[PDB]
Amino acid sequence: SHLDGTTPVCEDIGRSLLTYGRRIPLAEWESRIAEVDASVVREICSKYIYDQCPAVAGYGPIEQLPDYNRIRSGMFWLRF
Amino acid sequence: AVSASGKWLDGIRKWYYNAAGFNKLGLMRDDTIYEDEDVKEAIRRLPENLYNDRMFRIKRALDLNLKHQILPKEQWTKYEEENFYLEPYLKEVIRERKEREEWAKK
Amino acid sequence: MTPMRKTNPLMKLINHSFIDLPTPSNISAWWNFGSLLGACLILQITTGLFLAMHYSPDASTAFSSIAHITRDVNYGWIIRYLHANGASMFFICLFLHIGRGLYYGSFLYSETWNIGIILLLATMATAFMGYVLPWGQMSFWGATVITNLLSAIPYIGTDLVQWIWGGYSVDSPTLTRFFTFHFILPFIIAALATLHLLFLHETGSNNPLGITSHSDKITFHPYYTIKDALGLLLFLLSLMTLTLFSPDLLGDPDNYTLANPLNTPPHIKPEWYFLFAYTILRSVPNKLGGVLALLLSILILAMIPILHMSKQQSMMFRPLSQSLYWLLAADLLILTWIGGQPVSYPFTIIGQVASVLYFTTILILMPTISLIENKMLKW
Amino acid sequence: AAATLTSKLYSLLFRRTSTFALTIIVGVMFFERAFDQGADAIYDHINEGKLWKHIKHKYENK
Amino acid sequence: VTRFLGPRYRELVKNWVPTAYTWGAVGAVGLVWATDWRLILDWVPYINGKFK
Ligand SMILES: COC1=C(OC)C(=O)C(C/C=C(/C)CC/C=C(\C)CC/C=C(\C)CC/C=C(\C)CC/C=C(/C)CC/C=C(\C)CC/C=C(\C)CC/C=C(/C)CC/C=C(\C)CCC=C(C)C)=C(C)C1=O
Ligand SMILES: COC1=C(OC)C(=O)C(C/C=C(\C)CC/C=C(/C)CC/C=C(\C)CC/C=C(\C)CC/C=C(/C)CC/C=C(\C)CC/C=C(/C)CC/C=C(\C)CC/C=C(\C)CCC=C(C)C)=C(C)C1=O
Ligand SMILES: COC1=C(OC)C(=O)C(C/C=C(\C)CC/C=C(/C)CC/C=C(\C)CC/C=C(\C)CC/C=C(\C)CC/C=C(\C)CC/C=C(\C)CC/C=C(\C)CC/C=C(\C)CCC=C(C)C)=C(C)C1=O
Ligand SMILES: CCCCCCCCCCCCCCCCC[C@@H](O)O[C@H](CO[C@H](O)CCCCCCCCCCCCCCC)COP(=O)(O)OCC[N+](C)(C)C
Ligand code: HEM
Ligand code: HEM
Repeated sequence: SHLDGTTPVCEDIGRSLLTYGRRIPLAEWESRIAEVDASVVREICSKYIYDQCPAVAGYGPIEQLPDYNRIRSGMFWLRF
Repeated sequence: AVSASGKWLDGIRKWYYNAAGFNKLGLMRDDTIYEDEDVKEAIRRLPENLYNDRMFRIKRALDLNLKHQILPKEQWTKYEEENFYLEPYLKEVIRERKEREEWAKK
Repeated sequence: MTPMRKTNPLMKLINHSFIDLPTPSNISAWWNFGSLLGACLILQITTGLFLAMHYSPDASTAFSSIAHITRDVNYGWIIRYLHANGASMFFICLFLHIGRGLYYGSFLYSETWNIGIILLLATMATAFMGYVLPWGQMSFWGATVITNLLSAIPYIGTDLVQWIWGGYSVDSPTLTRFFTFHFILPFIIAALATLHLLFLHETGSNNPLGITSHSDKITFHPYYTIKDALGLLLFLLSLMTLTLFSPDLLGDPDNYTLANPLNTPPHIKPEWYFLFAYTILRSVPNKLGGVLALLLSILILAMIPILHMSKQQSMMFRPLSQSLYWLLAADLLILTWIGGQPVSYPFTIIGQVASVLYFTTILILMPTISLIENKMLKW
Repeated sequence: AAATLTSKLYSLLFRRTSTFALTIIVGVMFFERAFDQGADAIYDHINEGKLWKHIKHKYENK
Repeated sequence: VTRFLGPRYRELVKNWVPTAYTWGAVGAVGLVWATDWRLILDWVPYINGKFK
């Protein structure tokens, strides 16, 4: 749906040629997506999300925002 | 005792101001007062800019005391530059309270 | 789904009381002695509980049972010394708890400050009755003297001393009666300790500067749980060193002899934590007057909030008040030292001077200096 | 600075808390054995020749 | 109970099985350690020495 229209198509060509050096076709995208499985998602999410130090930004009434230590302690599970 | 001891009296007053270290944390004299109902009412009347500055100074002073440090001498508060911004509001509040009590006893 | 700790009834109280109540970020180690006191209370119960499984409250078998616990019962000796030395650590923390309030102005929290006074009086009662349980030479005579000092009450004294005794002397009925009171009282103290926290929680804790800290509050759990854990480790270090190396330094020998009714030891003295009061009563020439002094004193602690006339809560910015505070602390040290010395001309005059100096400091000197300090700042 | 050693310890035994707890239990079991044995040896050394263990041989089976 | 069945509740059990085994192992070792159970402990290469 995003590729609908001329302008989005041109943007994809330019950004891909400066990013990958090529333009990944839709067929390739579908093939890579089909390879995804629940187990694959678990491993990748664990690789990047679990027990990693986050970066936080807050602009407003933020008196209730939990301190970094509490935020950092919520990135893992004591049950796991 | 005019122009012969008032300058001497100012001297002892300055000595006590330095003995009290709240200047070393950047705190002004008025910020240090105990906050009772009268003080709370007075603070309510302060303009926004004065109130915001007072809040930041208190926050910074708490932060410094947490670390067990003090400001550099260059940033200490002086005994000839301090403003008594809170005095007018406290004075008016006390006067109003006394008036109410005086009327209320008769 | 929201966290269950904000919906379960039992978890709401735990979350409010421990996990998430805002606290000042800058509170120093002085604010760590309150949690230790309760921990010590907990420690004092369990140890005593096990001792109660073997102690026999009778005039004859009380001393024998203690010897049996120390030698035959497995690990009985260590339990007894933890109980004995934990008492002293409790009072040390208690005095430091009170001292912090006087210096940083915590007494302004009237409701919380008044409840504290009751906890102190109850604690002293528990400790005094416990010291009678060993039924040694010092225990028998300590109770005898500290009880005969109610015959000065105008007209009911003599009637209200035999009633406490359960007889015309101090014998087994007193021992059993004190045993029950010793057991029960600490649990009441535990309940009162929950009223202390409750009245505190509705206003929040104080900070060393004396200024309100709403701008820089912090969740209690991570920061202060580990900080209080560190304090507990240090407290355990002190307690174990006392028990495991020199258990009996802080006790008074001659308590290891069977109580002899017809043998007055040459030098009767209370326990180290009670000495300060003993000298305040031994100095006043009148027997009734000495009791009125020991009481009027403890209660000046209740009068401190009235005598306060400074315009600053914390004595941190009050250098002259600091000098008086340390002077008063030195006076208490002198009173303690005199308490342990025999009656004689030099100690008596020193004790008399210390007593008057103690009182006049609290009453006149402190208010007057606060007024002068206020005048100096041009309030 | 055995950064690789710490990296291996984390990736295998600390990433999941279940393994974290298991290592703790085995470690304390081994630690108490070693700690007790070493401490008792030190105590015996400082008090050589006085403990009954050091003089019982003169009376046992004798 | 009938709602607990289905293709996915089976999957959830499968994922958590490794964690369940580890927690069970932790408890078993902890119990043995706390109780100083000679029966199992006698087959430990180094700990057995404690026993005289
Ligand atoms: C040298 O030999 C000596 C020693 O060594 C050996 C000693 O050890 C001692 C020390 C004595 C030691 C043992 C014996 C003394 C024992 C006692 C005095 C006490 C007798 C009692 C005990 C066993 C029983 C203890 C009582 C208990 C549990 C009952 C209390 C039970 C409760 C739940 C508590 C409930 C209270 C509730 C609801 C009230 C709630 C409110 C409050 C605190 C709020 C405060 C309210 C107020 C009015 C006060 C506020 C005031 C204000 C503004 C005015 C200011 C006040 C002024 C005064 C100015 C002595 C004397 C001695 O000689
Ligand atoms: C600085 O910031 C902080 C704050 O400000 C933000 C705070 O506010 C606080 C919170 C304040 C504190 C702790 C301070 C104190 C305040 C408190 C609320 C808590 C008050 C304390 C108490 C009531 C005391 C609590 C308890 C204590 C010591 C325990 C006593 C009672 C018990 C149950 C304990 C257990 C004893 C046990 C089990 C006995 C041991 C024996 C066991 C195995 C053998 C037992 C055997 C049996 C019963 C056998 C029975 C057999 C039977 C019937 C036979 C059956 C036979 C059959 C055949 C069926 C903190 C810490 C803080 O840091
Ligand atoms: C049907 O609808 C309803 C509901 O649902 C809709 C409800 O929910 C409720 C809710 C309420 C309830 C059910 C009510 C009950 C609720 C509960 C949880 C039950 C709780 C029960 C309790 C705490 C028990 C209360 C009793 C207790 C602990 C015991 C009380 C007594 C004492 C400690 C002893 C007091 C003193 C006594 C006898 C005096 C004798 C002793 C002395 C003078 C002391 C002697 C001296 C000494 C210690 C010496 C001290 C001094 C010394 C040494 C020296 C002093 C100095 C000198 C110088 C000498 C209701 C009513 C209801 O209807
Ligand atoms: C009974 C009387 C007890 C008295 C105790 C007195 C204690 C006095 C001294 C107080 C010391 C306070 C500090 C003690 C712990 C310090 C470390 C602690 O604060 O850290 C926390 C400790 O948390 C726990 O470690 C979490 C795991 C739970 C481990 C439980 C081990 C239980 C062992 C004993 C089991 C016994 C079983 C017996 C069965 C019969 C969080 O660690 P963290 O680094 O942030 O977790 C990250 C998790 N990762 C690694 C997976 C990413
Ligand atoms: C005897 C057992 C006692 C226990 C278990 C206890 C417990 C506590 C605790 C946990 C706190 C908060 C944390 C802290 O201040 O360290 C506190 C605060 C306080 N305690 Fe106690 N207390 C006891 C006795 C006393 C006594 C005898 C007094 C006498 C004055 C007292 C007066 C106060 C005051 C005024 C505060 C407020 C502190 C503040 O606002 O910063 N308490 N208590
Ligand atoms: C704050 C709480 C407590 C304090 C301050 C306290 C204090 C004392 C003291 C100072 C002694 C004298 C011990 C000695 O001189 O050797 C003692 C003895 C004793 N107390 Fe405690 N106690 C407390 C709680 C308890 C509890 C809860 C129990 C029982 C449930 C208990 C039971 C005993 C027993 C059995 C003795 C006799 C031990 C002996 O003779 O050495 N105590 N207590």
